[PDB]
Amino acid sequence: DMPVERILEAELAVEPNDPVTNICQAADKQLFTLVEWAKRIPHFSELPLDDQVILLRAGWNELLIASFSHRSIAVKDGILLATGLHVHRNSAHSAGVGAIFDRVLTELVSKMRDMQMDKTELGCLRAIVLFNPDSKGLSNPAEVEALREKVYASLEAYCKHKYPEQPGRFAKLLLRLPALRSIGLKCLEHLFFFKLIGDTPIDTFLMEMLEAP
Amino acid sequence: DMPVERILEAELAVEPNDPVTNICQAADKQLFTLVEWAKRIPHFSELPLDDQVILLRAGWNELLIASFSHRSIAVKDGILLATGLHVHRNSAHSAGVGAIFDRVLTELVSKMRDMQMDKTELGCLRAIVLFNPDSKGLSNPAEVEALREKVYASLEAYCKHKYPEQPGRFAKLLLRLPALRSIGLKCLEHLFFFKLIGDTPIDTFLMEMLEAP
Amino acid sequence: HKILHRLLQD
Amino acid sequence: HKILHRLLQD
Ligand SMILES: C=CCc1cccc(-c2cc(/C=C/C(=O)O)ccc2O)c1
Ligand SMILES: C=CCc1cccc(-c2cc(/C=C/C(=O)O)ccc2O)c1
Repeated sequence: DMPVERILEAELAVEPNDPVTNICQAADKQLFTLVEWAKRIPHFSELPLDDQVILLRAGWNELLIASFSHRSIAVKDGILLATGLHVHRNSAHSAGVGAIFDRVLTELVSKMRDMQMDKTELGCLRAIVLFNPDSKGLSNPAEVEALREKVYASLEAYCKHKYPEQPGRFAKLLLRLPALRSIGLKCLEHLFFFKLIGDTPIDTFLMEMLEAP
Repeated sequence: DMPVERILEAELAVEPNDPVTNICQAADKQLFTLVEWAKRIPHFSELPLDDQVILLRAGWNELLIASFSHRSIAVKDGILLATGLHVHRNSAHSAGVGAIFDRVLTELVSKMRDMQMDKTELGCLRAIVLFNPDSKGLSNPAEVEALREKVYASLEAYCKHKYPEQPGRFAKLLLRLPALRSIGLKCLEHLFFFKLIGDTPIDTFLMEMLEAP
Repeated sequence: HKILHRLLQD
Repeated sequence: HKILHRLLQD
């Protein structure tokens, strides 16, 4: 089974200077929370430890981007980090990351706010991203797929129930994943330049995710 | 209205050495076909000429990648170009593009073959990609969105009708778009290195798509 | 810019 | 490799 109730539980259970330093700081901090969040997802812990690692290494960037995007829907022209510091449009632009920051605001944060995406819908979307069968190295790509399918079956149902008014609400949720994939890649690239130039402190767990497959 | 019948018409109306040279050659060739294909899409030609340009410049790479992926479902470990030349796993690997080529085979070509995605479903997906409201510069982002919504309303209906057996078939179609976005970015990067190094001939229309926004 | 604009004008 | 493996083992 794949109950939408326990997915939201996973989301609830994990609720709590220089923009870039704060960003690297908050990303390392949230990586611990992501592990705990992942374990509270149905059928996840019952996957072989090696594939749990592969999925978490494949999706961590998009999973964290989704979280702070939804977290910032009640914020004007800026994002709320997990450390508790706000990063606004000007501060990010003055840091040299205004472009990718703007994409997050328009393609993600604003779109979430304007459809009033709830924590259940956010939860399912992050579960769909976590259960990525395209991930290379999986011992059982078919089973991950089986789990993803059961996530968006439960999500479509919840939508048609909770929002019977909106018949395309289910499709609108899934069609944010392309932008999320796109934004994740660009954010990741920004993260790599930081590490390479190495003038920004990068703590150990974040450092571990940025190193070779 | 947004009839699935005319979308398939758009798809039908446009049916017809060194791997990389052939690839650049076929991509320029197909860019002309893409324009004609685009015009045969409902409500497209009625958009302001400037936004038609923006949408076509935003999506051309993914739109062309979708086409030859579906075209190659009846091919073993390789892709069928529009020029008519096959590029197989070894030839692409010997060209230095085996990685991105493998991603296309597993994430796209195989997935299309194994769900037996039809030309109507392919058509709608390419229409959804064409009607991208996230595209920067659009004079009316809301109207493009309105058209995209009417594309995947017609697609969900067609699926539930043509494949009532498969309730998650609609969601399986949309969840290939993340991979398509991801693969497009990497292919585009490969295209840029070609142009920069400039040892591979690049014809004028392809050359035009690779130049500044 | 122009090749695309031309083709769309028909 | 290990920080992730540890945390998953609980
Ligand atoms: C908003 C865009 C700026 C940016 C640039 C590079 C990386 C990130 C990034 C930040 C986080 C922070 C997590 C949190 O506080 O919740 C996570 C992943 C990222 O790629 C953001
Ligand atoms: C299959 C992957 C190799 C590769 C590498 C770089 C670019 C492309 C590419 C090819 C086409 C060809 C069009 C066609 O023949 O239908 C279009 C876009 C691309 O990014 C492929």
